[PDB]
Amino acid sequence: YSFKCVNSLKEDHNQPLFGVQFNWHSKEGDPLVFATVGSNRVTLYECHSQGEIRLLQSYVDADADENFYTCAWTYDSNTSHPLLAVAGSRGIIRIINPITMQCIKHYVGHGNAINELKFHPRDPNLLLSVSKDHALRLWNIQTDTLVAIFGGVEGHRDEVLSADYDLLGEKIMSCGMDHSLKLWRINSKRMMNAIKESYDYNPNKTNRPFISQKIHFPDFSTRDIHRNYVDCVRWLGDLILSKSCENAIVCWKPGKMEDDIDKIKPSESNVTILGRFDYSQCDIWYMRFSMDFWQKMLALGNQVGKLYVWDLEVEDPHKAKCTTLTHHKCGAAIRQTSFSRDSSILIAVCDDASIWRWDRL
Amino acid sequence: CWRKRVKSEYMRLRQLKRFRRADEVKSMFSSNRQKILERTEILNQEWKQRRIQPVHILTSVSSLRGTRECSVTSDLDFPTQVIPLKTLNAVASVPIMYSWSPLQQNFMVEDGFINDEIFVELVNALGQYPSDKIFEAISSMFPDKGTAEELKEKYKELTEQQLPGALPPECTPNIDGPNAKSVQREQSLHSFHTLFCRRCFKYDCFLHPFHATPNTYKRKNTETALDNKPCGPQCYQHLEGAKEFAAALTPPENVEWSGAEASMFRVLIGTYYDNFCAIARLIGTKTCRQVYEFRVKESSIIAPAPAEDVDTPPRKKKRKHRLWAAHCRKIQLKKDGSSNHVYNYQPCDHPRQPCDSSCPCVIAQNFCEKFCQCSSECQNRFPGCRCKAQCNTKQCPCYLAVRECDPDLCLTCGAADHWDSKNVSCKNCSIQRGSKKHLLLAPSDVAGWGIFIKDPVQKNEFISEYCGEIISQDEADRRGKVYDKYMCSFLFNLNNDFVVDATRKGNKIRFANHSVNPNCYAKVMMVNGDHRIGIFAKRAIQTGEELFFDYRYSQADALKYVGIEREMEIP
Amino acid sequence: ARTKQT
Amino acid sequence: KEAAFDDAVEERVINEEYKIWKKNTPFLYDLVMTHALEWPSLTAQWLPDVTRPEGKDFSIHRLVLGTHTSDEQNHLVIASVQLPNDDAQFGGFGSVSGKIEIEIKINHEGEVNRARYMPQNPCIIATKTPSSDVLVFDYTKHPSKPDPSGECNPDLRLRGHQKEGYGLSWNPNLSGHLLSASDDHTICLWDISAVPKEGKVVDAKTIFTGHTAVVEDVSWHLLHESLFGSVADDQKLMIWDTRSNNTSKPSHSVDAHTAEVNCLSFNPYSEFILATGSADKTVALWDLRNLKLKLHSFESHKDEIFQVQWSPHNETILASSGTDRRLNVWDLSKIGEEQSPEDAEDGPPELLFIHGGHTAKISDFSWNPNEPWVICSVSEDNIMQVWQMAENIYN
Amino acid sequence: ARKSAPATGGVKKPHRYR
Amino acid sequence: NKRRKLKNKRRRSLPRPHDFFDAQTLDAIRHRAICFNLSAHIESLGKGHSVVFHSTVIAKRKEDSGKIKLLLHWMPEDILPDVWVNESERHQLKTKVVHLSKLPKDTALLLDPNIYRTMPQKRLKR
Amino acid sequence: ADHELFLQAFEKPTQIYRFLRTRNLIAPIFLHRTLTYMSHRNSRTNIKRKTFKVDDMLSKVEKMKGEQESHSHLQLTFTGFFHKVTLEVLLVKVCHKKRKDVSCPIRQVPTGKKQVPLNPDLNQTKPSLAVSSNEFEPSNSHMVKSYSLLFRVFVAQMTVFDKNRRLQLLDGEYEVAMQEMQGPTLQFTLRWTLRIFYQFLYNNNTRQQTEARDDLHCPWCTLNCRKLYSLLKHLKLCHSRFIFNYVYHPKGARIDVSINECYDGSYAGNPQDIHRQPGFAFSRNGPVKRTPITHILVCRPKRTKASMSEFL
Amino acid sequence: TYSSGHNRLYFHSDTCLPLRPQEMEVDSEDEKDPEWLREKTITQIEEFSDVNEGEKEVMKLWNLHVMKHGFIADNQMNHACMLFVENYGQKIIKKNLCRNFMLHLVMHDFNLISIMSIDKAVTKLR
Amino acid sequence: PPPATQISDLSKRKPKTEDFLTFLCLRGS
Ligand SMILES: [Zn+2]
Ligand SMILES: [Zn+2]
Ligand SMILES: [Zn+2]
Ligand SMILES: [Zn+2]
Ligand SMILES: [Zn+2]
Ligand SMILES: [Zn+2]
Ligand SMILES: [Zn+2]
Repeated sequence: YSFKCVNSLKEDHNQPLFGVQFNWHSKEGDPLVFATVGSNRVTLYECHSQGEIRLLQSYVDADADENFYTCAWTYDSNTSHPLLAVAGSRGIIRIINPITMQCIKHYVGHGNAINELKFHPRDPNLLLSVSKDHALRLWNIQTDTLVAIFGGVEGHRDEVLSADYDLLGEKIMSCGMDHSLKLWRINSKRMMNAIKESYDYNPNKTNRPFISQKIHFPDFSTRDIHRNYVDCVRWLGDLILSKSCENAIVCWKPGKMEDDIDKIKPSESNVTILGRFDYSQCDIWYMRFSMDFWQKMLALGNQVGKLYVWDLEVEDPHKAKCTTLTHHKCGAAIRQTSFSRDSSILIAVCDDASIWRWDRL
Repeated sequence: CWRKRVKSEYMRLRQLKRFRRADEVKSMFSSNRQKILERTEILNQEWKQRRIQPVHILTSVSSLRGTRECSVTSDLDFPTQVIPLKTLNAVASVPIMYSWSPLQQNFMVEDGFINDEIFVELVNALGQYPSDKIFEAISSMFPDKGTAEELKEKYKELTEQQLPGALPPECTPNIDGPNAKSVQREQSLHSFHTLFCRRCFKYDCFLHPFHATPNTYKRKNTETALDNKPCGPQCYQHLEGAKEFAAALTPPENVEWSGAEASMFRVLIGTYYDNFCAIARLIGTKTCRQVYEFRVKESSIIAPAPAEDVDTPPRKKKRKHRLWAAHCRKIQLKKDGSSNHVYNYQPCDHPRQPCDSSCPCVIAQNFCEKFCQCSSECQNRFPGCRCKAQCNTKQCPCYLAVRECDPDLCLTCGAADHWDSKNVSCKNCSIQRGSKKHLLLAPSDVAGWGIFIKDPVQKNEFISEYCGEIISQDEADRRGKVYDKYMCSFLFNLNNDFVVDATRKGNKIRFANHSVNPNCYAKVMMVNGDHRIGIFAKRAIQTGEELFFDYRYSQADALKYVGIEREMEIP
Repeated sequence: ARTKQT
Repeated sequence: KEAAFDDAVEERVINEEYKIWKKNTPFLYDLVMTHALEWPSLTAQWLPDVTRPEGKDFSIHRLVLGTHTSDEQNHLVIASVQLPNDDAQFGGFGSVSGKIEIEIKINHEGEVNRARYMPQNPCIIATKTPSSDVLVFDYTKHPSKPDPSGECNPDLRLRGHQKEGYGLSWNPNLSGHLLSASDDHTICLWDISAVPKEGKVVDAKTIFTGHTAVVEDVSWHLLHESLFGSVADDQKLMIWDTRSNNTSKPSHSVDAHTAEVNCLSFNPYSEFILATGSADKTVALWDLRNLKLKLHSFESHKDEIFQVQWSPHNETILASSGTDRRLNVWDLSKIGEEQSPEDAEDGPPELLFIHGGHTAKISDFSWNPNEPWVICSVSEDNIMQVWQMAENIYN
Repeated sequence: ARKSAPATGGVKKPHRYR
Repeated sequence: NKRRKLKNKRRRSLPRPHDFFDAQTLDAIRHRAICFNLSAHIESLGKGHSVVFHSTVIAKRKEDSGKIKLLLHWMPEDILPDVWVNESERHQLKTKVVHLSKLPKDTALLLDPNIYRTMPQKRLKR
Repeated sequence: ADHELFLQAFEKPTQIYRFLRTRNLIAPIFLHRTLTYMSHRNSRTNIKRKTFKVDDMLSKVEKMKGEQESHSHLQLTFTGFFHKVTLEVLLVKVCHKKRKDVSCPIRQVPTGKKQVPLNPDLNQTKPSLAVSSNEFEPSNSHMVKSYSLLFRVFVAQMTVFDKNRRLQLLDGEYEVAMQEMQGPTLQFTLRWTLRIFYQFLYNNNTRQQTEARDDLHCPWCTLNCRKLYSLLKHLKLCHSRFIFNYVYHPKGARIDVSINECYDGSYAGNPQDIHRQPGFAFSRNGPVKRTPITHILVCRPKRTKASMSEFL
Repeated sequence: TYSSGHNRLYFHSDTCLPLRPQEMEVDSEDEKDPEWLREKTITQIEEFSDVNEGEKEVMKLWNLHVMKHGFIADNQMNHACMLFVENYGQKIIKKNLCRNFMLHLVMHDFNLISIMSIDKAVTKLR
Repeated sequence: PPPATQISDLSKRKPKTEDFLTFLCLRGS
């Protein structure tokens, strides 16, 4: 895939944007809209033909000095409206209704800064947030009930700074500052019961709070993949793609190659390192890669603004060459990237509050 | 001569190996791609079944004038865009709290690329094809290879997984299982004896190391009166042969004597030593006459039951407290002249040697509790309460130094009875019973998270024990370096050997803040052989009042960490 | 390792 | 909608005003004694008795309150407050934590709309119900701790109504005569002097149906045992008289206000003087001899006057509580007298105190006897505050 | 830095009459 | 306390007590303040404590006797009622400055939609 | 400290306090004349031996003195209409505020139809008259707030009776001005039968000197405190969002206004309501349970004198 | 100034969510036997390879019983074994592993229970 | 700048923009 640069925005606050997400829930025909979070500011943009980009909306947390560095899109299943969840240094989640132009929900309770937000692929109401408090919390945005907390005695011992649902939303692979990657299964019996009890709870008819599930023991854990801070994790189907300070995105798999992800035991202590993606000049941490919806291309940027796009449809992406898209006016550290649902457009953000648009072909 | 051939074969075998690995990863990638395609297809089909309302631009409607302006510029020809910027509604923030786990009891815890797969590949690949020359060559050129003697030994060996497997050296499965072969009583009970901790009755003790003396300790065998009574139609007595066998101890039949039944008979006879009626009753697959026959056969095989016991003749009206005080005075005047330190309690066992100056507990300046194997009348042991009232007074011995009331020693104070009821009269059996006061967690003053008391508590009343994970002092320094760099420490010094860390685990009382004038105080008490930290009210505390207790930091440390004193006009 | 920024 | 946004901004500014008043509290009062009841109280009336323990720097008073809950059980509670009888105080200003304790609770068949005690027998208290019946309770016949089983049997119940009521007042002269008014256009009377054979149920003796709208609180004449007033949504005040051989035409009928009139209080110290308050943000007082003429009206409330009560120990002093989150005390001895421009800027001369200590509608209030200037005001936001206006404001 | 508590108090002397 | 020393009003560093008046409400206040200043000129011509009204003639009246009068309408509209003034009032009462306290208390609430609001505007009870 | 930060930090409390200025000038929170430190306001003493047996006598005397006018007859006869076509006239009445509706009930009654020749010439007639009836009875006057009439040829509303039920129309020729809905005019005739300084500080780096004339008045709410002690007390109490320090100045006073970083601007209401989700928070839809608490914020203030030594 | 009662909003220790006033009355949210400790003891017991399946199940159930009831005294283990028989006895028969519990009873070598207690427990299990 | 007409400095900060009455108090530069 060949990409070309058609637009290069620059926000006025001149503060790093650590997050950008395309609205993958929009249908076909309605225009492409994405959100970039940085400083105390959340902005929405629209992508039009011939490189046209339009700044639609902007939200600011003018008090208490919030540093937004996460965003995630969802929809209201009852009323079909979009919703954008943002979180950052304060550890508070703000579900924003961009069509009514107001923050409709807050979720406080994370003991430290939140640096990743994920929405359940099969359930818009279920939201996952990792935080500096060494734990992952699964929130329900229909009823404001915290479904579960992922952490504790066998949870992460340091800042959880990434996680990802598997593509059917049956498990979460979490990575933290403890060089460890941990797997938590939602398809378990207790977690489905937790969702069901979260959907039928209302405080107005009971004197007890919602019984959140404390899940201290993950279904897998490994420190054999990376020797430094693992700052991003995505699911390449059943193979987990993991990224750390070492300049490589490592495609690994729990257990031996004979075992499958469904049958690995919590006590399994071996992994297969079946591939890695080589790049360079990305030593600094909290740089995140993001494959497109179809998981056929993988994008990442380095400290000098070189955007590495890999083709995951090749027979063996281990030896495959990258695209190393770059622009002479770039140079700031790319923070995060996002593809459109059709992946016809690729977007990126930098540490100098700039947004770069790349179009396939 | 043989160097190049061995090198060629090793390169070719490793080439085949990594070619196989590459083909395997190719197949794995292809299968994963197929799974991705299928699942993405079903997700995309799911996404096409609904409608999402498209978001539009915003214009100043509410707060028409006076709002902030948001703009984005472009390096290229596109015009600069300006839109009104709207403020999100404020949300009440919460203080910082890292993850921790609830605990009502302490939790003792302990303190280039290389892999073993390449060594196994070298062993099995070279082992399939004397052979000492190959090992000598592979050790000669390659600096990282060597120990050719072990390679030759492995080549001589089967070089295969010929081990028995998961079965232990003495296979003793569940007795109710179909393969429960007959074994010795110690062999059958070895796991329980090694794993059971007597100090808190937990198998694989959560706060006591398993490296302790097993159940093989001196004990009295006079566990029953050995009253003679007939058992029924089949009995160890009431028959001429049965009576003769019983008299001799103090014909066999081809019954279905399973290995499990024989092992269980051995186990029971190694604990009763005198009564075959009870053993026959407990084992349903045994006849009492056959029980006696097998007992006689086993006695003729190895040995009969010794049934040794002791009576401890010496006694006196005041043989518990006066000599206790004399012994304590002696040990204090010889070595324990000051209370500048306190050691962890560990039971001491001896081969009938007395608890002299060489005793680990006496040299540790600790009284032997019931867990010590010192003696039934060990003069160093703590006897218990004789007080018949509330044990909160400085005149009771157990309360006197720092100790709680042992529920098997202090009988009169009430620390024994009503074990299942909160209504107790000893008032010094609180931290053992977990009689914590209800605490609420809320963002406090002075600091971030602080603990609060629901109902009022009078002075010198117990508040929740400061639980945590018990660690060593070196590990304490290790993790306390990080905690100090984070300016948030939950470390509570327990004794000279251990220390309680409330960071990763604990209870609600871990949030209690510091104040030079506190409403609570903490004392490290000896609780049933364990040092535990109890939080007590320094004065009467009102409902909803925040709990503070002094951290007893050094002046510099106290000022630099917890220097917020909450008051400025105290004088 | 550390240094989130350049 | 814009209404929700205005409500939010109003909540912010109301909180700021409460902060400003709480900061300015010491210079406006000589006693402010706040309490946040676990459930809001629609009723507030001090019991007449006062206990003055020896050597204690306080006295024990009691309240007749209620619980209007969301879903759970409703109770008729009686509080116990400590007031600083001496000049020092009432740790704290007296007992470390004893200032307000609630030890009386009777299960109710609905929220306590109105709760008034019988002057000739304070132990028995009549109370209104959202149901169609009015029930009386004697707290000496019920346990201090409420029975968690459920409903509690009252002393007896009084019927004669068909829907919710708010009006209630006992006869201060005839021992055993009660008055009630409801959303039905009918005011009823009951003879509770002696009903042993009534079987827990006492039917209406006489029903007054003169009004044509929602009848609000009815108050007897303080000194005359046969006359009683009445106010209603008919925007008129009609004064009744018993033993008149009639049930539809009252003794008098004058168009009291321009809006629905919901207030009534005969002056205890005057034979012919009563005061009314209505939704027209005005408090009006008449004279029994000249009902055709309304001789004053107080214009300081902002939304709607809901409770008007006369101050005991003072003939010329009146208090009205409104939905404007303000309780006004009127010294009507200053009606229409000259004032300096900045004096008149604050309000009419008839005004000498605005109680800005509530951030919701003041549901009810009552001056207390045996203490010259202490009021208890309750609001819908669970906040009940016993307060005394500063001494130098009067005298 | 570790939170600390006061040390022991002692053991009762034998009872003896005046 | 009874007579003991009271606690200090400040110390080294206490935890933040939060601020209920957020920046969103402050932006609302700023918008409404600019609107009120543009309309009423409270902080420019009203001396901070008064709102100015501009009079426009609506009706011209000539009486039975030799006298004439004009009807006055005020720019902020319903905040003040229409009055009748003689012919000589022109050029002498074009703009009147009325104190915030002297404004009619019934129509002074129309100056601004936060001067007073019945907070539970929808009442489930009386 | 940047200047913009200083401006924002000092405009945050100024905005709210100046909004409160207006809000409490129209809807007071308390009477400033009843505050102990503005005893100069409300100069009238509290001494009174008032009796209730003379209220009726005084009211009757005043009513008899004021009982001057109790008066109460026209035909339409429509004419032209000045302008540089049909018309109707309506008698529009405004009722009083009710619980049922949030607005004053307004209603009009038809009384006929008219034709108005546009732009009549001078002396070309060969001014219209009104139509009146017994529509102003005292019984109806109690119901309705005021009486008025409406024109439409383009509307013009005219009031006949004031809020105090006082007649304001008299016998004469009127000329009203039309509205878009000089210029379009309708003509008709009818008959009826110490110089004190302030200093603003921020982080000890940004400083502003402001001398405010009309001194002894509160800058934030224009409250008149005739004494300097009263002014300082009002500033510290009513405007506690700043920290004020009184410093002696020749021929005046100096107040060092600085931001109060310790101001407790939290939500004084239910503590739980501040953590509710938007929409459900501050619902006021009904009762809420809350843990009881008792506050004694005033028991018996010492009531010292007006000493200037309280501020240094 | 003065206060009497709960002055602030309280939170849950485990979820950091606000504590409703209805939640304080009948809940301290701290139990003697947390679920994570039960799971930890299960995993720790299964981590050992020398012990057989019956031993693993015995230690499982005994540890769970002891953590639930929190026995701290030697003299309360006769009733502890009785309560184990009454409560978990149906689980032993379902597992058909009674021999390994009776084997657990013989404890007795630690001088914690009487031989009569062993006989009574085994009799009550059947 | 030290002069203030009535409250001019405080009246500068509130309508700092939007072409409000600050046009008459430009002396507070
Ligand atoms: Zn142990
Ligand atoms: Zn020992
Ligand atoms: Zn010993
Ligand atoms: Zn020993
Ligand atoms: Zn004792
Ligand atoms: Zn004891
Ligand atoms: Zn004791």
